[PDB]
Amino acid sequence: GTSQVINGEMQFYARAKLFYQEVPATEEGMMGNFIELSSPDIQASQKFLRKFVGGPGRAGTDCALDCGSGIGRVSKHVLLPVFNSVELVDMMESFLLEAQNYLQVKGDKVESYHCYSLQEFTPPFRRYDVIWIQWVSGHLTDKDLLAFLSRCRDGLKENGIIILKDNVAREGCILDLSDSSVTRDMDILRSLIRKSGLVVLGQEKQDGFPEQCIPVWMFALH
Amino acid sequence: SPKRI
Ligand SMILES: Nc1ncnc2c1ncn2[C@@H]1O[C@H](CSCC[C@H](N)C(=O)O)[C@@H](O)[C@H]1O
Repeated sequence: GTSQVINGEMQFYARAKLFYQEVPATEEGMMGNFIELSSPDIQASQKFLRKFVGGPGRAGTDCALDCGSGIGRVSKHVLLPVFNSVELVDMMESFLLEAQNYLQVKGDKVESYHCYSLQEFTPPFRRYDVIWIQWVSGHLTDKDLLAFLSRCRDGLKENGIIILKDNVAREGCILDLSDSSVTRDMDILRSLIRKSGLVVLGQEKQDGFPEQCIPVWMFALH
Repeated sequence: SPKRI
């Protein structure tokens, strides 16, 4: 009867899968209605990342994890130019298959394609200098995000960091029924980061986006 | 992705 459809958590995840089943495995697909914002997104990510990697006490540059990778847009444009290797994790086999083509030029530097939902994924223990989490945290419930962030801490090499990049609402938590995601406000997101046992090393707001867009923020965590 | 809102 209605016992599954009324399980909000179950439907939240199921509806997100149904959405991504129809998203093309292309940069435009990854960017939703905003392909023109890929360029300022990347530039901001490049500027932020470089402040937290390299040299004394700062993260290493050997291996990164691209969480909610999709086809690997962040891996191609942000991570692979900095790290000696990368791994991807995404729930969609479709995107991870296409990633092998999208990332072919550096295909030998992509050590694993992990097909998991993040709420069911344990980042390999102490494997990564950076764990990058972009435009996927809003697809986890608060309890699942909290637990995933805690697991991510255990995925870090010495001096490693997590970089979280996502939309941040003015107030509350706002559900988007179309893609089955939530936008969290700053207070809620920062609370979940704190409750996970992480501390914020730095933060920066995304510049160059339209005034009509939800604000986007980057956080460096450890 | 980005969003409007
Ligand atoms: N619960 C979940 N676990 C793992 N991946 C998920 C997920 N919910 C959504 N995703 C993935 O999150 C991605 C969102 S689109 C953004 C892709 C990439 N971060 C980029 O910045 O270009 C999709 O690839 C989708 O399949």
